[PDB]
Amino acid sequence: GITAVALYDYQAAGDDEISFDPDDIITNIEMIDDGWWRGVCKGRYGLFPANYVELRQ
Amino acid sequence: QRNRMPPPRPDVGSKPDSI
Repeated sequence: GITAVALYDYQAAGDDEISFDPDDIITNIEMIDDGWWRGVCKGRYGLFPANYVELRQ
Repeated sequence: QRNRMPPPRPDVGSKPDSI
């Protein structure tokens, strides 16, 4: 599976996107859009602002 | 269409456009 980590604290603009703390790491992060991502944060899926998040490996 | 670019990245050395 995939897993990302927020480089900084960001707040999702729309309901389609979720927010997550920097140190707060999450899993199942799959890239749907070349500019946007998606993953499960604390048991919830959503969109990941590529500007404030990064997929680990 | 689901095309949308992420917001700008925060910077400390950034300066305003209006002086």
